[PDB]
Amino acid sequence: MIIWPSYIDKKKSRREGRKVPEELAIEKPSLKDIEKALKKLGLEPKIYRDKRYPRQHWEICGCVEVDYKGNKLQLLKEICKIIKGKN
RNA sequence: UCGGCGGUGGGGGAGCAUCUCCUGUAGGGGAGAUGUAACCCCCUUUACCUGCCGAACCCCGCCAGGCCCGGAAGGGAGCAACGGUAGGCAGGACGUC
Ligand SMILES: [Mg+2]
Ligand SMILES: [Mg+2]
Repeated sequence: MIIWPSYIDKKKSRREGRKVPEELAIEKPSLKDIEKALKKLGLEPKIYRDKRYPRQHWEICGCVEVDYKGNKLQLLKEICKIIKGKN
């Protein structure tokens, strides 16, 4: 499964790729945070910094690949809650 | 003769904008709500047709090449060009003074 940072970017609107509602979204989210959250969830994330999201093909944002067999949107919601939840 | 003003409203269907959701282990596929002038229709019983300017900085659509995701197939955002709107100029049977 791929996770594009735009999915949870609070700066982006839905048309631009945000898949998460405003109150969970993270402003300019980091792959370092995305990866940390996924590991906390028992998964094996792998960062690819070279990749660009077609909706913003000029912006070298990278992405995270993790083998996941559950609901995608719901994992994104969980990732966000973990990130906004570091003590 | 001159001369002066004026350019309707309304319901739908798109598409788009933003938000929220469902879904697909990339790109993506869909729903709803609120907004909308741009496309289509219709509705009437007066508001039509002209060329030509016009969004230089994002007003909307659309988009060659390139760029992106992809082994490919396929998709995506999208600059130029191209089409339009708001709006200006000239005119032209039509409303009014
Ligand atoms: Mg092309
Ligand atoms: Mg390739």
